[PDB]
Amino acid sequence: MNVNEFSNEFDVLYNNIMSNAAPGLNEYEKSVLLTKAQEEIVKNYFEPAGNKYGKGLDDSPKRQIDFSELIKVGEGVLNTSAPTITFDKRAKVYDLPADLFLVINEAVDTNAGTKQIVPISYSDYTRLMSRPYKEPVKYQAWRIITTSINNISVELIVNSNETITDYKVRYIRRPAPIITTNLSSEYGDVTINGVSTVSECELNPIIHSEILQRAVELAKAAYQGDLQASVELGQRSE
Amino acid sequence: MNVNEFSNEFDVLYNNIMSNAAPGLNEYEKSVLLTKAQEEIVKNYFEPAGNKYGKGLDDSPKRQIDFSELIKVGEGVLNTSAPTITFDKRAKVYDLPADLFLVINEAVDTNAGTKQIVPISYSDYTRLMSRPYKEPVKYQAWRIITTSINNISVELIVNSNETITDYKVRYIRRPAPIITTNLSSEYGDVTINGVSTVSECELNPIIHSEILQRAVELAKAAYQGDLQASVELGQRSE
Amino acid sequence: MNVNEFSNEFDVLYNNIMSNAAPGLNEYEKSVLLTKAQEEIVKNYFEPAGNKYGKGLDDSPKRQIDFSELIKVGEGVLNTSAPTITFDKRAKVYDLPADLFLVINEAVDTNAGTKQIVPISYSDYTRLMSRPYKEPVKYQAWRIITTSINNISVELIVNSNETITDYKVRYIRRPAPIITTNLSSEYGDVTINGVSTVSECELNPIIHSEILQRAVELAKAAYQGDLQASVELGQRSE
Amino acid sequence: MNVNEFSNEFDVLYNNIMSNAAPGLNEYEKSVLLTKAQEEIVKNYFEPAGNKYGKGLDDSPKRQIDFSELIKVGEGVLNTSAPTITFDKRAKVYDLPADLFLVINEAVDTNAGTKQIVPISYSDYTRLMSRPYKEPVKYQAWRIITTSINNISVELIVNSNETITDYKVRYIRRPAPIITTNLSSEYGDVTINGVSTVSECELNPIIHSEILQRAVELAKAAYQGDLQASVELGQRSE
Amino acid sequence: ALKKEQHFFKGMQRDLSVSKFNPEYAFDAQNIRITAREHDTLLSVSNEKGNKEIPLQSPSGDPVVIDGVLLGQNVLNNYVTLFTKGTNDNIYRLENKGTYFETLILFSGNLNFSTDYPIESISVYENNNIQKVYWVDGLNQARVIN
Amino acid sequence: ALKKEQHFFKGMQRDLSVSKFNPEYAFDAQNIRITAREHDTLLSVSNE
Amino acid sequence: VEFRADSWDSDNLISNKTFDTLDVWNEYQHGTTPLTNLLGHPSPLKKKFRIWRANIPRAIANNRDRIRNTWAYIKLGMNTPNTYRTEFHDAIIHYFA
Amino acid sequence: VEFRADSWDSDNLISNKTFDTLDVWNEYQHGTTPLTNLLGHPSPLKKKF
Repeated sequence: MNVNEFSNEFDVLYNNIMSNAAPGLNEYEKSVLLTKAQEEIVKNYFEPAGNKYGKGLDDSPKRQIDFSELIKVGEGVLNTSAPTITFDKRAKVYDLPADLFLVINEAVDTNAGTKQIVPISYSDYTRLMSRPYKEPVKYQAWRIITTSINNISVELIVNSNETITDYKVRYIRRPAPIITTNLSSEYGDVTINGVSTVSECELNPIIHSEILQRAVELAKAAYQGDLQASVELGQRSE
Repeated sequence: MNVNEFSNEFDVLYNNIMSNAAPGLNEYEKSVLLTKAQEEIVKNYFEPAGNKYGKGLDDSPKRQIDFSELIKVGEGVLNTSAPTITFDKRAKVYDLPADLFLVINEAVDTNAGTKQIVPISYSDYTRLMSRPYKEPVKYQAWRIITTSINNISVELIVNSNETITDYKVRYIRRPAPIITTNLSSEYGDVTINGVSTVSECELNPIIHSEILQRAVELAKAAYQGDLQASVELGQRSE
Repeated sequence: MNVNEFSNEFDVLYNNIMSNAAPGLNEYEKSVLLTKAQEEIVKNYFEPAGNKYGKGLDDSPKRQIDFSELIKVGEGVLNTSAPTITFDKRAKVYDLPADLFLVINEAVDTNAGTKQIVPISYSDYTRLMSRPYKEPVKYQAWRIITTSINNISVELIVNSNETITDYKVRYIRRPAPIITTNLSSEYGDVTINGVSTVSECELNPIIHSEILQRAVELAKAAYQGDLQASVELGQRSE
Repeated sequence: MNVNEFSNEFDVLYNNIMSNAAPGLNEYEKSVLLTKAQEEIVKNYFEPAGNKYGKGLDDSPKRQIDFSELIKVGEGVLNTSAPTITFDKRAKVYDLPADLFLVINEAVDTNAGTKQIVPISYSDYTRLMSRPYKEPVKYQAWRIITTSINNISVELIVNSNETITDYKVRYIRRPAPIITTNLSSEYGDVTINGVSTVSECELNPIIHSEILQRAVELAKAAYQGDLQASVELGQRSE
Repeated sequence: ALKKEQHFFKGMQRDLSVSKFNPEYAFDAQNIRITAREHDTLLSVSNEKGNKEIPLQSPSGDPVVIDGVLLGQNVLNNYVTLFTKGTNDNIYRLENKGTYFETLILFSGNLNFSTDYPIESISVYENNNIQKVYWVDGLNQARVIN
Repeated sequence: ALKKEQHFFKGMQRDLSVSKFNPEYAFDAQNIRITAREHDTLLSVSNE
Repeated sequence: VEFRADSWDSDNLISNKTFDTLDVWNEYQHGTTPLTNLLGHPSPLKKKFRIWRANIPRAIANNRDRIRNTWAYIKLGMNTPNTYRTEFHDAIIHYFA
Repeated sequence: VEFRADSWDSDNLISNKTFDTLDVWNEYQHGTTPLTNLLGHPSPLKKKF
């Protein structure tokens, strides 16, 4: 469904008034709700426990098609410009893509060979670095986030005596907003995520109905204004 | 049931047995609700946990006849036009059919022989790429989704020393909208999924009753206007 | 019971008015409800979990007599007219009968001999085709649905080095509508399933009472118009 | 979301879909509630038991991206300026960074080699100091907090016969306030955390929706004025 | 749906704010009757029965066409007396028979009559022969007619 | 919130303690008319 | 607009013709339908069990928006030539608040 | 202050201008706002339905 449709079946399923004499439910508010609904749907469907089926990103064909339009593969760029301080001696700082939502696969190409990256927790770093060797297994490398400025910077702790040539990142791209109409036409300087023009949905049509239904539920619960409804439908914001 | 039967029989169920006792729906609203109902029915009867019997696509004769007229077989086209970046060294990017809803079987015809494609999750990819050999079993190939623009792009990770000559995809085709009248005649420029004219149901007649009943339930919930009803029948939207 | 009776005891058990001065409950609406009731009864009695006893098609003498008038044996016709694409190399596309509701037995007569068909699920196709031989057992053949246009087309994956001569299908015929009176007499151009004339029930008299009672329940629940009743009696639509 | 988006979208949620139906919050109150909401969100998503998924800092990709822009690496500075009294004979007092919220990894670089710091509790200290040797294991060092004045001071109990040359601390930086307007313009001398001007969110955009929803819930609870609501949503303050 | 409201019609009311209107009244009605007339339809809205033309036959039976604009009428006991202007200034006497008005032309001349000065009349019944109709304009002398 | 109150305007009243004022009246009004004049706005405040 | 009403023709009931229009409007909306009754197909006006029920029109400007306002004027009328006595007892209006 | 009101201009509805001030005060307080209505941004006055 395109933007005009999103507005139209939102009107049908919510019973608003398209006329402006009665303000009804206008396009900026509908765009805001549709946006919030799409981030809610992405967050709830990525985490298996967030939905009703208990199925995450790649736990069924439907879920694989759901995030299909968001999967993006991009390389990390060395952060040698800034001479910051790393928590590991053998850590090369790499900057991640700006439009990053969730990382699902990472790999580093060294002289020894391609090595899959393991995002190592803060506890496991202490646990594995309290041992004699203190290096990853032969076919893996570690990764811990470090000092970041308006981006995400990651320390790549690869085995010593090896150099990093490439660092590929397969991640879920940040969804673009759902904006039904050019906001600058009537709404002076409002934005949704820094955008003001018409923003078609960048997702597969399969979850467009889910997004619309979630937006309608959010609209009804917000217009009701009850605290209880707000708390219950806030539980599905993660 | 022709579209005229879907409209006439909506009013024997929604409108208090065609008594004009309930609110009264336009033909555009009935078309929207029927389209949403068919999407919901497809999604629920696909996932075993989404319906009341616990049975999925091929778990009973009824389910086999339900999706019989959606199942389509199409070939993937090599995405050599765009020189993008793949997450795997030996990944050949393939574009999937545009009218794709859910994939259920994929096969690749190599010089060595046909190999059933296993859609491999992001966890299994990291697990299987931490090992010495790092290739599929002799009779299978892997598949992960990659950077996709207004389509579905898949990396086919087949064993090295082998070339891909074909890629067959058996999938559930995206259902066409249900429209009960020429929408442009009375409603200016409203589309359901980009079609403004009469559109029949592209499904087997067995589930037409299911779709009509779901449409009636959705209409009654959308008109009762309770938040509770909306969130309750929003559960079955997936 | 014939059509006049169906109308008459529907009137008796529902307390409608036969007079037209008060519109009462007319014949088109009663025909629609009786139809919907008969598809509901067929669907609920075929699936063992759909009824209260837990007994399916052939789980008791009553159930064997219930579907007796619907059982039909017909052959599949080769679809060599259209040169479509199959998902299997050794698949011969066959078209099924148009008035098909549920398939309960299939058999193919080859030069080697008659071989019972196993409708193989999308998962089992990948599972059994990831093995060395990739052929059925000696006395069986596989079947998977393929690209279908206003019909059902099935790929018959029989063992290589064998040819298909016949393909018999024993299936439950699609029930014909229950129409109490010629709809064209008063109702201009309404239909039920493409029929407008008087349609006697094609089922055994044993389930005529079940159909009438289900139709009466649907009539009462629809005339009530409560969302709760609609959802509860929609659960029995499958 | 820019601050202007946090203010405008608070009113699509708190104020009954921007209907001026609910009480109406100033921009100072919205800033205060947003700051409190972000502190609450950080604290809840850090502790696994504080959120609804049972997952902490590094327990899922979402949590890793949540705290990505707070993680900072800084060095501790020897507190030799003040000749205080240490609880342990061989404790070198070190001062930690001022903008410190939660520590997650500490390491000390000695002449013998790098040693992961174990934050040792007051019970384990008494237990391990009742033994013959009374030194850490070969690849670790202890840490206990000591007399601190307007900062964080830590005693580094490394093994005797070893000198500390470095002390690296990886921690979660204290988030900056969220302010939606120049507070001094209309409100005399009100500060949120010592800043009177516009302050953006120093967090990844992934949790901006979470923070806004928590702010809306906090506003609705603070305005419903029930003791029960206040104590109920006070549970999640930690 | 959720709620209802019943509307009865005890009359026709206007002049009241729409926010504060009373459901028991109708805001505006055309050609209706709320009182029971020719049927027991009281407090129930019902139609207005139409008119039926009555031919104006002379005693000889020929039709009688009335000259022009009517200025006033007068019913004495059963005789209707019309004062009409037109090409001439006429006076008529109409008696309702079973199905027609037995029309007579009591006068046809130049009694100065104007449309700006209609007629107002008093008519007395003294006996079978002295049945007078006194009428006055605002312009001319008071007059009498038997 | 918690509670509401509806205010109609049957007239203009003064001289009464603010604690005991009647919601049906207005305390003070300038250039208004509560009777239906040139339109059917009776018992509804309207302009002069 | 649920309403009871009956049209007669010289002591003969007429169960098919009661009203011929329904104009509903407010300060910013105006809709109107002819109140036809087709037995098989849905129509603005439907009768069942001796009660008439008419779907309130939708706004002329959009042709999609329902008559949503705090109040509204409801006007039933006949504008087709006919000679019947039409007793109109009362009318219930169903709304959603 | 929820309130119903309507401004006209020679049989033309005006759904944007109803009132221009709201003075609220008591023995120890006094506040006032101009009652502007900005469609996108929050404002003292908002109309809906």
